[PDB]
Amino acid sequence: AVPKKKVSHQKKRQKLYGPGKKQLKMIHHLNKCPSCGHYKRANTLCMYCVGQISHIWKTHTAKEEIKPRQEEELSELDQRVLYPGRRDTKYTKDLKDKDNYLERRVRTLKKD
Amino acid sequence: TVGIARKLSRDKAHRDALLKNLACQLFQHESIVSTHAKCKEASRVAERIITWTKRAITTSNSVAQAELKSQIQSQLFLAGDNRKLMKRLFSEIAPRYLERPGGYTRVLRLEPRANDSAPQSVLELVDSPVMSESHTVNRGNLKMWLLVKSVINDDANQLPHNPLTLQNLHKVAKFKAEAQLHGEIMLIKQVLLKEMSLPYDEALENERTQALLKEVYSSSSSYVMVPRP
RNA sequence: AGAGUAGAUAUUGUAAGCUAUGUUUGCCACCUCGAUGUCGACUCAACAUUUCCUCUUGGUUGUAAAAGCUAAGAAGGGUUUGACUGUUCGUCAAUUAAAAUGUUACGUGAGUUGGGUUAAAUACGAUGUGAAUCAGUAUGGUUCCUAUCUGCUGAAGGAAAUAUUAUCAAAUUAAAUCUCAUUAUUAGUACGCAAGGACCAUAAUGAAUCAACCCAUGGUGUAUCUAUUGAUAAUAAUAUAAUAUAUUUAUUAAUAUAUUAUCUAUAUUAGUUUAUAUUUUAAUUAUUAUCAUAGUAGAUAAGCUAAGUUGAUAAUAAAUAAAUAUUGAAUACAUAUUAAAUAUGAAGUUGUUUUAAUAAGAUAAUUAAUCUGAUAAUUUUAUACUAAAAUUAAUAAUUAUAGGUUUUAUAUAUUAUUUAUAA
RNA sequence: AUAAUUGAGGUCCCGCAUGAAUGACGUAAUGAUACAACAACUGUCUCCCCUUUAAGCUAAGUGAAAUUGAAAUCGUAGUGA
RNA sequence: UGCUGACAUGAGUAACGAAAAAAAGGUAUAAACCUUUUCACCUAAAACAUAAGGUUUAACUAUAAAAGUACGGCCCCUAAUUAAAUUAAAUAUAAAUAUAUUUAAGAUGGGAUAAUCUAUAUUAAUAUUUAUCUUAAAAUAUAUAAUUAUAUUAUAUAUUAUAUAUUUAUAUAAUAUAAACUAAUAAAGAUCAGGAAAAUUAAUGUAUACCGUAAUGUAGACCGACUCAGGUAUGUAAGUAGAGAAUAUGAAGGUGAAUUAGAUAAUUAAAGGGAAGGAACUCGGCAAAGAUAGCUCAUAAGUUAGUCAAUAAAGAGUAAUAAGAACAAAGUUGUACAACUGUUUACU
RNA sequence: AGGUAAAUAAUCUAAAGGGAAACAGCCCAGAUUAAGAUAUAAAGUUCCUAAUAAAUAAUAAGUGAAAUAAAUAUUAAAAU
RNA sequence: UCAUCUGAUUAAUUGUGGUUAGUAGUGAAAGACAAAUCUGGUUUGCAGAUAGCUGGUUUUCUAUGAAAUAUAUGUAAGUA
RNA sequence: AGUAUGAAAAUGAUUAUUUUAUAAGCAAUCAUGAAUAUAUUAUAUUAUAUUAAUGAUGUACCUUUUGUAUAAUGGGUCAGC
Repeated sequence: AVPKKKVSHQKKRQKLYGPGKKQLKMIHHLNKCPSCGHYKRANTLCMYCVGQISHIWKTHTAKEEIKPRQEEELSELDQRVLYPGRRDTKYTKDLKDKDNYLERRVRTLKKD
Repeated sequence: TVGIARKLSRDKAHRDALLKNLACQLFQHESIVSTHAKCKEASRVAERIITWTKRAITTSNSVAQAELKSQIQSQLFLAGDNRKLMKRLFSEIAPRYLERPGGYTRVLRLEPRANDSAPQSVLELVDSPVMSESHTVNRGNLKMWLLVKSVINDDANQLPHNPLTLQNLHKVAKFKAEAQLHGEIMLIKQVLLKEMSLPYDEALENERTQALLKEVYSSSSSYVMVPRP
């Protein structure tokens, strides 16, 4: 149930790193994407090209934003009177800074 | 009960409902991204549904047709955005696949998602129309788009097309009128080139497309095999 | 000594005598006295042999036969299910070839149980002035731990290879395995006054155990099909209504589809809900879905299972234990040798058999327009992850992994009052 | 009563060491109390099998604990606080 | 088992605390955030109102708007009760202080008027519980100087027509639903005998204080060392079912969560099913199994006479004939002991 | 009885070294620091493991070879 | 926690507030409770209680070097 | 819980040297090859240093004890106290 001794430096290290099962393997199965000449996984789509195509689809197949007439044709002063500004909470501010906590996809290296 | 399908870490009732939802989403949005295992199971359902629809369309037996219809109805959630999904299935989706013997979907593997390391895939409908009757482009048929992008890249590099690319193009063609296919390719080029910011001289592009079509369409050792002495 | 008809040594064996043993009741306090494994059960057994049965064999006026009695070798295999009891034990029932005796922290819980003995409540008999007490009896009553090391069970990777690889593999080693019963014949024979009643040996059953398998059988089957109850939410079809196109037509009827909708409002003496009139366009059949433990129920493909199926107890042979002999001196004789020669003889031994581990050896190729592997993809015969194995065809050629499809088949449950074509 | 019963009920009374408000004896009713008997039913068992879900196992993220003289930490016999 | 600090080991291990997810897009950034759509779970609630509590946790700093009538506080008055208070010499006492009396405090309670809106001020005088039965009456059939018949039975409202006043005013008769439930009413059963305490007109006023107000409240916003399956007061609480707030569903609403994705070995938990047996288990039928209306009948022995026994057991009709929601419903008898209903070791 | 009660001697206790396989107490022997030639002690000298060769008996059982198990039986052997 | 079992108009259950506790209240009586637990709470103080008991007690070198007996001891784990 | 500074240790990763995949225990010492490192008198056949070829011998410390490797006791480890 309980360790009888302080496990030594040797014995913890040979346990962890000695076996190949536990080690990380080289990703030999990279290959060139045909659409953009960059690294991608074998039997896998290029995340750049499919992302680009998804973006294209979004730009074309776009549901139009609903702008109400009455709010679109307000005067500036009138709009200010109706819908004044406010102090956002700390939480709200944190939520707003998305680049702090949201990871955009990185581009791979160009294949040789 | 063991081995017939993926369990997907869900109770039976939940699992089936999930699969139905996935099928509905596939029919609505002609491609969808999800986890690999879910996609694989969803394909099985969707394909089955498509075949049933085809059978209903074709069969002379009225009772059979009615039964097929009932089965199709059972296998979908018809509400909200999928109210008129049955109609779409009969009129829009299933008529694409009348000549095609199975294989209506394609699950294309993606790079696994970063937060979770979950293997990610794209379940999508085969031979989805890239251009509707309105002057727009349609969401779906990712593989075709990728192929055309690869072709464009090859043209830019002034390289020959890869054998695999040609094979893929041939596969795409098999259930496609040649002129229609060409027109689709041209349409894809217009969007793709602009996105990538390469110049679109139209006549030259058309000629290239034609050349690509021609080679696709017109079909043309270490050990020796010797009889026993 | 004494039994044992007649005889101490067939079997019996006092008192004393000499040992062994290291199981028990002690005795000692030498271990820790932060060793419950708290004494019994269950799970699991391992080991001894001081043999219960089973195999071999001596004696047995107390071996006719059969039962036995007794002793030798022998541990290969096997050695039980209940009633009561906390029980070990025992009695008892029914069995079995037999129901051995132990050791293993009175084998076994960081594996279980917790009934007993066991703290706090408690009462009973007895004791004490009393608090309380008791080898008493009794109801009740809390146990933990994710394994670090060793060990064991499997499984990989690395590796040094009498130096490659693919593959085929032997000696061996590590294990396993090893039975037993009953009836039948031999035979109512031997044997006996009958009454009984065989050895040797062999076959057939079975038993126990192990192993494999899913064709059938049974099971399960949150695959699936059918049946059914209660609410609910759909889709469709139609009726209706309205908006938007189209359009017969002349904005508007109409025609067509598309969408959207099926409300709502007011009575009926406080409120609520329902009911009906009122208001309004405010719809009546197909088919679904979810929930109700898979909602419940009848079936049920595969798979896996055991109630099922199949196989097996691994010969022959080698030397042997005990035991039974031949010739034969030393030692005229005699003596199976603790002389030389010469023989038999065991469920034991060595082998055999089977499983796994290894890799002597073998055939084959050798820098690759196609060398051997590995990563990657699709999976399964295989599986925790791995490992193993199938496939990665698309080429003039020749191979289908999976899904899908398709065909046949199965399931479900209706069905000839049918299915489809005439003309 | 069971095939067979150290339990149970009835009964007997050399009452080790019962006995009358520390109340005696006997009923009905009640009891999550205790013991025993019957029926019914069962995966408790003969004998386990199958299936569902949550883990367990693998990948990604975050990330404990008791313990620990130092450890290059096998078997057996003997040995020795 | 020294103390403080730092850092190790176990170990990248166990665990990530009841759970339903999908997609598409925000956003060529999202398992985890927002939006839309589908699916699901809660629904006498995971809903809507609230009380208490609290790092304001909120739909936030440009912030939780009150003269009063279904607003509370404040305020007036008290209960339990409290009080360096109170009363030559209130009484008693090592001191502290204590007691008795007064007096001031003390809400969990009492407290004026009001939508045809309402006016609190100053001054002068002078209700423990519990029931709503019966009977009788009014009414529709019978039948039409009947018997039956079954329902009606105190209240609240609009309408119509009057009638009285002159289109208000009020009376008067006239028609007008089932089920709940509610408030004012009345009359009424028992023993366990059911709080306290704060004028009247009339005259004259009354330019309306302060304070709570978010959200959270069966919980991630209080108590539990944690965003902790514990604890936490109140009224509501679609419909359809039913005796019912039981049980099913769930319109609307509100959720889907600080772990996911695969996988589903052995193994454990939580379930479902099981051939032939049928308690052989075992300390012991522990656990599991077992329900032939739930309604209406019918219901023994015994006995303290109490359908106690008894919801008896069995049996019956309504339903059902192969079966085909949930939920209540789980046999009988002997013995010991205790009469009973209760209480007790909050954590053996 | 590794018992217990003293007596006596020694060691241990508080003593490192050599021997007795290992070894608190037995057999030797007492470390001041070295060193390592010369005597040795106890104990040993086939190997492991420093170091040997002989005589003479007797044993045949591996008795035995650093932890001697008995009454008794048998077969021998001497002697009287 | 779940499954189950039990009371469920009463010796019922609970909200707001008050009273009684550290020689000490409350207790349908169990040493039960009095703020995660009492044969008597907690804090502070006495106070460095007291410990014939247990543990700890730190550099070096040098020289000598014990005893575990007798006696007495409310003494035999101590002390003379 | 001052301000600097900080090659203090424990501890993490990495590399370099060197050893290690037929060898079994306080992990050291001694013996002894070997490899490497540095060296301004290595003249060298040198020196030193680092280092688990290799062989021998070697039962942690402390407390407490008639007596401990002890499976009696205390300590995870370092720094401060």
